[PDB]
Amino acid sequence: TERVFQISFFNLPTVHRIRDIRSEKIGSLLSISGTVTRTSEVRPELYKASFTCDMCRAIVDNVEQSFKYTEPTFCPNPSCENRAFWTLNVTRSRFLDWQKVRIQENANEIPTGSMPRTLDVILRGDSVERAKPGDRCKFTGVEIVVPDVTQLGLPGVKPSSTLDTRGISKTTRSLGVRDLTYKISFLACHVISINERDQEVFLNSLSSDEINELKEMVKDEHIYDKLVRSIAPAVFGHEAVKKGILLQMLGGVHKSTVEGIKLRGDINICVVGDPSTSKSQFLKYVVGFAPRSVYTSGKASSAAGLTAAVVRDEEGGDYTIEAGALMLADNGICCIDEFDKMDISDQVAIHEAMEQQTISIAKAGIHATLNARTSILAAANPVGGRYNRKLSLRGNLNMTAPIMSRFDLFFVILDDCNEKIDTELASHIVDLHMKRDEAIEPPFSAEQLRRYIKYARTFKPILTKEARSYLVEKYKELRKDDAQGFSRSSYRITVRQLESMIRLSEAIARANCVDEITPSFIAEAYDLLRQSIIRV
Amino acid sequence: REELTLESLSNVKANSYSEWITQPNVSRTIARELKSFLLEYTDETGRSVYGARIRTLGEMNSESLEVNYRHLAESKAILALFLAKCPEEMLKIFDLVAMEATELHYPDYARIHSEIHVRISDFPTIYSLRELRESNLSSLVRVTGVVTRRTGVFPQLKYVKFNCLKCGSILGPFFQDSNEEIRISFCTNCKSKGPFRVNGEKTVYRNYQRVTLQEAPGTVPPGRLPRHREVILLADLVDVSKPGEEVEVTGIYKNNYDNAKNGFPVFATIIEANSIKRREDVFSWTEEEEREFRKISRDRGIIDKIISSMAPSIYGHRDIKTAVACSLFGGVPKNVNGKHSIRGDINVLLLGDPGTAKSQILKYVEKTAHRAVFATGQGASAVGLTASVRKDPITKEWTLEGGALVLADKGVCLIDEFDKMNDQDRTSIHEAMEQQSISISKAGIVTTLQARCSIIAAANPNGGRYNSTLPLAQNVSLTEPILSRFDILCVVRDLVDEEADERLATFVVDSHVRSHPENDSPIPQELLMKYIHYARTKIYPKLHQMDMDKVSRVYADLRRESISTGSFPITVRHLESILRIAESFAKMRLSEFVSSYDLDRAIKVVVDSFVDAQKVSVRRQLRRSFAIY
Amino acid sequence: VCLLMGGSKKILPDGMRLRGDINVLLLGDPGTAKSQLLKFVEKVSPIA
Ligand SMILES: Nc1ncnc2c1ncn2[C@@H]1O[C@H](COP(=O)(O)OP(=O)(O)OP(O)(O)=S)[C@@H](O)[C@H]1O
Ligand SMILES: Nc1ncnc2c1ncn2[C@@H]1O[C@H](COP(=O)(O)OP(=O)(O)OP(O)(O)=S)[C@@H](O)[C@H]1O
Ligand SMILES: Nc1ncnc2c1ncn2[C@@H]1O[C@H](COP(=O)(O)OP(=O)(O)OP(O)(O)=S)[C@@H](O)[C@H]1O
Ligand SMILES: Nc1ncnc2c1ncn2[C@@H]1O[C@H](COP(=O)(O)OP(=O)(O)OP(O)(O)=S)[C@@H](O)[C@H]1O
Ligand SMILES: [Mg+2]
Ligand SMILES: [Mg+2]
Ligand SMILES: [Mg+2]
Ligand SMILES: [Zn+2]
Ligand SMILES: [Zn+2]
Repeated sequence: TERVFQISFFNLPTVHRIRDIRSEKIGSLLSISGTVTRTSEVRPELYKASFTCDMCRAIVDNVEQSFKYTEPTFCPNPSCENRAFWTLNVTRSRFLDWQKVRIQENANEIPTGSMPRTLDVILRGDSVERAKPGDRCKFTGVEIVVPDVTQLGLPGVKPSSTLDTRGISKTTRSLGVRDLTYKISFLACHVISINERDQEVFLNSLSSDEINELKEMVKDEHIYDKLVRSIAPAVFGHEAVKKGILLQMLGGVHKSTVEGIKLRGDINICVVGDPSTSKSQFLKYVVGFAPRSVYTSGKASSAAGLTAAVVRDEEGGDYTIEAGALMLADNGICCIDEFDKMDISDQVAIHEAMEQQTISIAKAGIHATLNARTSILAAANPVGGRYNRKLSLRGNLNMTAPIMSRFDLFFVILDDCNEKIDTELASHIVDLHMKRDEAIEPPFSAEQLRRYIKYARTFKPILTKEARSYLVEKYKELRKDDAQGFSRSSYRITVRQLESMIRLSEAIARANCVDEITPSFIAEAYDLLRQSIIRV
Repeated sequence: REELTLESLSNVKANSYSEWITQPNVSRTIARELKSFLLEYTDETGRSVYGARIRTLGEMNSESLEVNYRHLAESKAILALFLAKCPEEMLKIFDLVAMEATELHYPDYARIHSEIHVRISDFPTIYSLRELRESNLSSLVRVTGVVTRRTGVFPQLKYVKFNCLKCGSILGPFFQDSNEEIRISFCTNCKSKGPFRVNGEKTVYRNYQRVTLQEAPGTVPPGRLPRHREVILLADLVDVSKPGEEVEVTGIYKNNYDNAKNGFPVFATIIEANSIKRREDVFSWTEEEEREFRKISRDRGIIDKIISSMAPSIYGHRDIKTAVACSLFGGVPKNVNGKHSIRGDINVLLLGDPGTAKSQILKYVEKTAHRAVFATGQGASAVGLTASVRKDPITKEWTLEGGALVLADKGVCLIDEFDKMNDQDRTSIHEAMEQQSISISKAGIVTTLQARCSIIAAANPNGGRYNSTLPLAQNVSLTEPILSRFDILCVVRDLVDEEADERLATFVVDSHVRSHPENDSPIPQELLMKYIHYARTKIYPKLHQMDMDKVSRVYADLRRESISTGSFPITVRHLESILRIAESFAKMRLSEFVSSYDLDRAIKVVVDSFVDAQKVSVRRQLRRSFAIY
Repeated sequence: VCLLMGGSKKILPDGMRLRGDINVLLLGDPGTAKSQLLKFVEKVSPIA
């Protein structure tokens, strides 16, 4: 019939916060920013309705629906003279695409002591599905008002409207009283965030100078060592943990068997150790650098906050799935600090996602199966608040065995009263306090390091034939090292370690940016895994 | 003028295709031309595919015609385009066309079925539930997804006869469809316009079902939540897609008409399904397949073939696979005179260290077993292991949920984490293994459900690793009463051998190599599954007194070497487990009597399980006491 | 047999009821048929 045109303004001079939204700006162009929490399914919205009159069964079309259901006023045929009786026929109508995004305030915009504010943004036209939960997006559009009947009972004189009863010619109950209570909503004509698996499409849409530096970084010889030195520059001296974090942020490949075992290639890491050993400063570094990374604490989390919940905004309203921490970090990292403090039920809930990389919620009439493809970087404290060197890793941790199995690497960090090490940690802490960023000297800035990781995540590493046999030999060597009699390993070795080794080798191959897994990569993965085990 | 041709059908004199198709001059042309299409189209070999489909429909009394979209598109492209354009006016003309075509071959067919439903298949455009927009409204789409919920089966008005409350007159049939309910205001006998009531007794109804179709979690892009739609199944597709099934729904994408909660005139959408099919009965067999079963059974060494067939991605664990096969085939329940009862199920426990593949041998049993229910001591609570009367908070009505042991009444219950269970689950499992029933007195319901299930449990030792120096009773959390009920105990420990570890790692790296996303004598699975179902359904073996002597002596020997050791009691329960496993061994051979070799194998399995559950000091019975068996 | 029969109940003029039913305990080694004789008693008793 007719093409509907979407004018999409962008690049506004200023960006507003959710709490900077005021009623003076209703029906005006402006830009806001916020973190997406919930997105609606795209739904059809009546744009140009068609109406049939009960008297004159003609068809009046192109009845513009501006913002609400609006019947026409005059019939096409002059004889009918009807205005109030019409029927909407849906096929003969026109519709647009509508999505309602819910956006919370950004974590850096919430004031002191206040709670985050939420706003309902309306995406229309081609901007639907451009925002997904977890992403911080800025929207440009109209600040509008929508009816809000929940303002009943609120203090103040709520506005109301009455029909004018003068000039009406009574003869000697026609109330027509409505409630003019509204709430501020947003109608976005432009969304930008503030499928990449193919390598060539990723390199094609990328600036030439960045290609210059990326290929220089690939041409570098100690690229692995430089990458490790560029991970968490503020932390001093934990290099095995930085190696593990880099490999986790790179990741392996996802492999599905014939019958669908669906082997997962996400490295899960646990960091345990003595107090004040920088364990939470590595989780702090990962969130804020790794894309789609979600940080949470053990005691401030629930099974419905980590996995998806079934919530209800309005009593008498339906139920919805608001996405959990394990889904806002999808294809990313969930940094759970103080894993030990977390309750047993929450641990079982996280176990349900570590086994199948999926979460099943069957509560309230919603039976959805959500997928949670996330790597879990956990920080934990041993029981008693201090690591026991003469006790196994399992005896040190209250963490349940089903959870403990899915962790590929266990980095145990212990502090000691070493004269030189203490003198040098203290110099770094005080120089990190005196200077702000001059005390941090990483080989790569966060920008180009993130670019390199984004590039290296596009590879499918393959191991050559000699790599298979050496993997077998290294697994044999690990098994021989374990159960020796005097080694007394913290946690014992099984075929889960062998799978950990394969995915670690794939991550190392991604780090070196090669599609073939050299046996030296398997050797490096074997060393990294073996040094993680601590002898009792 | 008033009659058109296929060439002139393309030129549309109306604003949209709906008015074009509704136009009678075009409607009769379309009806005639679809009548021609059903008759003439034939396959490249010569077979008239619609001919054979009509004969099958007539010979099976079905009301569904499986019309393809290749044949329509290749033969009459404009009509296939019209069908993809406005599939509501079409599939209404063509359902009549199919009725005429099936009445020509099968006269007097309207008395059986009122109308023939047409199932369009092989639609080219396959959409995703996140890709559906307003441009697909009132059109024919083909989505794919997993079924997540089904809302019963409800009657829906199809041929409504309305009773007049002034005369008592039953007004004739008025066709009601899925758009909206119909109403009648004109009488004939008294011409009243007053209250007119649908007559339920004389009205005709069609089946109606709502199925929630949710995007397959694998296909969802990262960071996005799976999207769902409501699919309406009408009068022939009801109860064909269970929850958890991945299906391809071809249907009409339309608006569910009923706005102020959103502040915008927003409509919900539904997919009225035309044809629903699983994208990819199972345990059923034919006469030829039954003959194949009966012939392959006669081959010697069949028992070992079945044992090796189980778990074909699980390395070694040959005793575990033997026990799994024995439990899968099972024994036979026995009642002496209604006075003494013996279970005919083989309960198998798998006591293993971590990474011993115990879960995988459970998922494989769920793979292969008919009527198999999987439960866990803790974790995903798909089933609760305990029967309860629970009031559903949304549908307002109570439901009596039988436990996981009730659902698998005649099959297998697979429990993972049997070491860790609640006292309620422990009591339920214990009393359903002792009595083979579940007694419940809750919310006014006092009943004893049947739980004649074979239990396969997977446990982890008490502490983390098996201790050979300690007996099995104190190596695991569960205690004497529950361990006694297990016919077979498969104890598997994480060994320290060079060769076994090398070959397990060779197997795992080969499987990893095979599974890469790039191109980088066991009985076949489905044949074995049908074989197991047939053996369970049809084969009820027996013994004869000729094989009494040896068994009695063996029992005595078992006893005397056991009290000399004194570590584990072997009671009459062990003799009755030997008998059950002998029945299972005969069952896997399709035999009707139990041979002495089956008894020898059952004795070997029982003594091996009992010996491997002992201490190293008590294990002598293997080297020099029971080496004869 | 005695338990299934049971003794005769008495209702004394005081209201002192004397019990007639018999309670039998079977303490024994596992596998000694104690449960099977409980199941048979359940089957054979009118109400059990
Ligand atoms: N009944 C349900 N069954 C399955 N999934 C559901 C159900 N309700 C909500 N969801 C999930 O929640 C997501 C949000 O979509 P909607 O429920 O349509 O939107 P919403 O966030 O509830 O917004 P409004 O206010 O209702 S338009 C869906 O895509 C599903 O993943
Ligand atoms: N190797 C290190 N490099 C840099 N800072 C360090 C290092 N070790 C300790 N620190 C500092 O010591 C403090 C450690 O605090 P966290 O990082 O929270 O330690 P933690 O190991 O999480 O402590 P617990 O387990 O929560 S008691 C911070 O001030 C760190 O900056
Ligand atoms: N014999 C084997 N053949 C093949 N894969 C094996 C074998 N033993 C262990 N595995 C693998 O080791 C891993 C162990 O996973 P599961 O089968 O769940 O073990 P499990 O015994 O259930 O472990 P727990 O006790 O629950 S922590 C899987 O990846 C298995 O495929
Ligand atoms: N004397 C017996 N005659 C016949 N069958 C017997 C005899 N003793 C045991 N059985 C059988 O032994 C099996 C198990 O005996 P149970 O009745 O479970 O013993 P139990 O002593 O009650 O065991 P617990 O104490 O409850 S673990 C049953 O199938 C019985 O038929
Ligand atoms: Mg900390
Ligand atoms: Mg398991
Ligand atoms: Mg008993
Ligand atoms: Zn009119
Ligand atoms: Zn009448």
